[PDB]
Amino acid sequence: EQLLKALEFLLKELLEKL
Repeated sequence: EQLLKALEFLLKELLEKL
């Protein structure tokens, strides 16, 4: 659903900073 896809994208962006 949209919420899951939003979370996946946001967490991916946060992970890229590690």
